[PDB]
Amino acid sequence: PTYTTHHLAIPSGVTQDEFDELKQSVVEFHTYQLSQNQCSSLLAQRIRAPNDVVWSIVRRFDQPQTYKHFIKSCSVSDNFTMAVGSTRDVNLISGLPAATSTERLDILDDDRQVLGISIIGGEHRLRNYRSVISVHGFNRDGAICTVALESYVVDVPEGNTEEDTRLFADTVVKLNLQKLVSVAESQ
Amino acid sequence: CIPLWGVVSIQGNRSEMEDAFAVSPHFLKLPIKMLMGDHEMSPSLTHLTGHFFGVYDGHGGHKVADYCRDRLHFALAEEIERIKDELAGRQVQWDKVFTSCFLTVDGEIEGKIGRAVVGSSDKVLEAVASETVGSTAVVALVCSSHIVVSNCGDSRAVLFRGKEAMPLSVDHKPDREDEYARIENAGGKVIQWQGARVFGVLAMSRSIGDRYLKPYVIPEPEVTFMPRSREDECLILASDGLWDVMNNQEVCEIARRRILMWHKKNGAPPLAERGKGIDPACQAAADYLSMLALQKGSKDNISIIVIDLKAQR
Ligand SMILES: CC1=CC(=O)CC(C)(C)[C@@]1(O)/C=C/C(C)=C\C(=O)O
Ligand SMILES: [Cl-]
Ligand SMILES: [Cl-]
Ligand SMILES: [Cl-]
Ligand SMILES: [Cl-]
Ligand SMILES: [Cl-]
Ligand SMILES: [Cl-]
Ligand SMILES: [Mn+2]
Ligand SMILES: [Mn+2]
Ligand SMILES: [Mn+2]
Ligand SMILES: [Mn+2]
Repeated sequence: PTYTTHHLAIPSGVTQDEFDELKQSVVEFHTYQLSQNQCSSLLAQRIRAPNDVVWSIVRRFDQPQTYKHFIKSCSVSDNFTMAVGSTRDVNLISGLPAATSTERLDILDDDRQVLGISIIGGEHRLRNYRSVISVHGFNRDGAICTVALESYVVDVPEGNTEEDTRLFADTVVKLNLQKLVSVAESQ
Repeated sequence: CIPLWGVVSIQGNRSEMEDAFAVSPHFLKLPIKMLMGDHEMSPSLTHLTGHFFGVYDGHGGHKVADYCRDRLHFALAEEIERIKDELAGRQVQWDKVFTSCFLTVDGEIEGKIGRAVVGSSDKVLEAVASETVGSTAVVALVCSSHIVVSNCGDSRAVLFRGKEAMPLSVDHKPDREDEYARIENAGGKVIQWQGARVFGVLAMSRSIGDRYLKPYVIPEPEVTFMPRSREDECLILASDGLWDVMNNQEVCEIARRRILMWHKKNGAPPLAERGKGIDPACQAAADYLSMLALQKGSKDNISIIVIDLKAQR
């Protein structure tokens, strides 16, 4: 049984002194069991906003459009209590190698500010995608900033390679983290 | 030069309409010093009227394409106003004009160029649509002298001259050898993810908008300055909702045969009323081309401008 090893490499965008603290949550949250012909990656984004308002955005499992790209519309299932086990039907915008996606909210921990979702259907080539977003505050001489960490694991589709899948999956996650920056620093 | 055109722009099996087009007859007064050079033959000929056609295949949303429809031709008119202040070469001169015009528009979409106000004050500075929204553009200027095509993306303009279809633009696809090299010489990557795609996302190498993929996806267009010929039959502008299911040669011939067929059954229409509005025979061919695209199975937005280049038939 193999496992991701993202604790071994300081991800782009974080200081050594921040990773000393972040290296702990990486092994706690952002570590997956690796099945054959799969792949994974870990991304991080410094946000100049308090880790409570960052989390306040990130947790809105029913408004992913607010802090994510490529969403045309998202609908839940009427009776929605934002509880683990919930689902949401997404429609993507045009011009993508994707058109819909069904997502299920697996982790929702307000005590540790960690958000986990597994994609369970839809029309796209990222089968068995699971992602974790954990928010981490910091303080440096009264300057309250946030480091967000997102990882994922996904099956590698037929025809493509691990680095294609990382390069495509990474590209979207960076973009989405880059927007979350702009939205949080705006509040 | 009496402009003869027809248009059909349909949503088809798409849930959203993101194609847009614009026809503007008699729009510009191109100075003759920008087309040919005086020889031994008309002192009264000092300017020459140009008609504008553009098709815009948006992706990710409609607001960039709609903007191109509403703004691109005024952008171009302004750039030709700046060259009327003076202060071969014509090919490069048109190259610059359209390069500037598309760059001006791209910047306004992105929110990096102020957009003019109607109260004559500070030019509004704001992005026109989101970061992920974009749009092709293929644009034609037709005057009695020349045809000038300016292209940015995978919409296409095909000229039917004699019996040979002649594309007036090359599709800006990410797997095109020169574009693949250009996107890597910029630091970008192209991968095969349900088609050649920049970073696995956008299936085109050039566009208007698409801020989030600057400076990989650029708005620099290929421009063709083509002298007209008595054997020119028609000029077609379309989005790829047609070209994906229909060969250039075939499209062009069907257009001609449909125009001819119309004139055979009804003859010509009153010369007084020719010019203002769509030409029935051009309309009938666009109508025929679009219904073929659907029944061949195109599941995309489809937009076609058919332009008859024969003085008479
Ligand atoms: C934009 C898009 C394109 C695809 O091809 C896959 C999928 C449809 C799942 C996706 O919504 C990707 C979502 C990703 C990578 C991450 C997330 O949401 O945390
Ligand atoms: Cl659709
Ligand atoms: Cl839009
Ligand atoms: Cl110039
Ligand atoms: Cl390729
Ligand atoms: Cl026919
Ligand atoms: Cl007929
Ligand atoms: Mn489109
Ligand atoms: Mn651009
Ligand atoms: Mn296509
Ligand atoms: Mn299209």
